[PDB]
Amino acid sequence: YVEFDPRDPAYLSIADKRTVVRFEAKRDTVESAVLVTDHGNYTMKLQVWWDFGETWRAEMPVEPADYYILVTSSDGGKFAVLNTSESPFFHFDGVEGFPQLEWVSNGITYQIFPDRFNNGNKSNDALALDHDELILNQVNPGQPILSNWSDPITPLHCCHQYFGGDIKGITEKLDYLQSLGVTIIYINPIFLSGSAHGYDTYDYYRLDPKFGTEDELREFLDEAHRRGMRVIFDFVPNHCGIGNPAFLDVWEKGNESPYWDWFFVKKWPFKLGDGSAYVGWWGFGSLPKLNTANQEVREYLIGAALHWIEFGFDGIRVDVPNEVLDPGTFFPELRKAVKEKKPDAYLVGEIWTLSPEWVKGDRFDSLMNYALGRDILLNYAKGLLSGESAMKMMGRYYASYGENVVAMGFNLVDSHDTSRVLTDLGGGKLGDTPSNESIQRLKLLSTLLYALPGTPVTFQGDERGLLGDKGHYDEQRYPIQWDTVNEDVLNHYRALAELRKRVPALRSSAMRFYTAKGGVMAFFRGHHDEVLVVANSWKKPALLELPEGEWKVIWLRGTVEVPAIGIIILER
Ligand SMILES: [Ca+2]
Repeated sequence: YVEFDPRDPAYLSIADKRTVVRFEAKRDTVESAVLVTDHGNYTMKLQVWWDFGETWRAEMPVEPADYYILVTSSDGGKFAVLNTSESPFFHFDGVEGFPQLEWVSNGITYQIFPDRFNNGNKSNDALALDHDELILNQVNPGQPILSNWSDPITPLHCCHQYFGGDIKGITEKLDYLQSLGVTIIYINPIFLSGSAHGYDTYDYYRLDPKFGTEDELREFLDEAHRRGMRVIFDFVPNHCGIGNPAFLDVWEKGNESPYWDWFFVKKWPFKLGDGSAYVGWWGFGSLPKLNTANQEVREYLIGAALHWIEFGFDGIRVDVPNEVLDPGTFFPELRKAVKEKKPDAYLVGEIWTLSPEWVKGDRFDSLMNYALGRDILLNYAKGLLSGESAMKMMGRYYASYGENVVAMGFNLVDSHDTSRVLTDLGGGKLGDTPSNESIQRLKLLSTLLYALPGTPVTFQGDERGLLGDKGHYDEQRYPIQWDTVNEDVLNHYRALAELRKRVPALRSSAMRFYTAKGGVMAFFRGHHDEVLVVANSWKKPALLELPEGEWKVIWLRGTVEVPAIGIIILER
């Protein structure tokens, strides 16, 4: 049994100016393998493994080549991996189909929830209540809440309670972000919307006055650019809000409205907000579902994305892509339109699962990798998953995604829709004092992020040592208090950021597995196995034997004592 497919990025991909060839086998059934090519031969070694399977990799420069793999079995076997019979050798085109974005591999990412980050312009706080959803909603009407920066949390905290945060607030904090090394910024929705989060877009072409004018945003984009930063904006194509004029046209016109084809109206006439009268997102009358399968709707939304790419944004983030109708004709056209206007653009989709079909080269450049950071890395840092189970989950991740996809992965652990990682690690609830144990796990989880291929993503204020339970009215979205700091956690993230810049092996795409003893999780980093990352998730110090050679600690010989809830990075 051997699996191999050059058409799929998981087995053949171009990363770090090299051609990465990988095949799948059964666990503990291969002793050696050699990637034999046209005048050239390279040894293959296993890089990841899981429950029932392994993956061996080899690298070679980007060059047209014919090749086959010679696998030596465990029980003294010898097989040749060929295809067909009239053409046994494989053929690599040498061409680049799925390029790896270098500016995503080397950058640090910071996620900004604008209304809760920094209020740099108090004049626009009142501009939130006119078009707020609770005012327009004929069913379930309400009254939004305007409050100060340090006010207590209310049931409307997730949306319809506004604290002020605007675009001029992040502009004034660019000096703070590059102190953290931040090179990429992911901004939440900012278009005309009736919520605090902004996922009920009214006009995809107009900035919302809650966060600022177009000139304040132009000043934000330009000031971030000259500091060498890129900004990704949030795109919500699947559904809009009840204040969207195209939806209001359907509201009092019905079949008279030309925009009737854009929606799925069940009953007409209807009162705004009735989930039973039109299809919404999860049946919610607040978020009427857009007919993305319609050609008029598709080009309008693609036209809005190109407008804001043309405006200055360097990439797009797509809300709920798995709910967009006809994904085989929407995202291929979305990607084709955005890659023409800016071939250096970053396309990241919100898929919370390990799904390679979204990163095959025709839709997204990367997924919001919850399947890596939250799914398996957060659980490990909690002291609950062993090293064996953790690595076995990582083995599935890294064997299913092309190495070029992994090298530009949007590697986040929490966001605006989850509790803060310091709370997940047992640090407490908002208002409490974080236990020093949970900070030992927060440094462990952060160092795991900043050592893997891709870009590490940090939610706003996680570098400040904050708490927040999603179950208590979305405490993760409490505004940042800029007069309080956990200077230890702040300088911790600063030291990780420069470490990632000092050591080019952490930014590379090549990572190889070592072993895993109980709580110990060890893996190599770099193309020549220069760096070894050893971690320990349990409360007791473990004993580990090192790979061959002498190692320089950056974050020795023989066997070592990896500390409890500790993470060490070594080099040769
Ligand atoms: Ca404001």
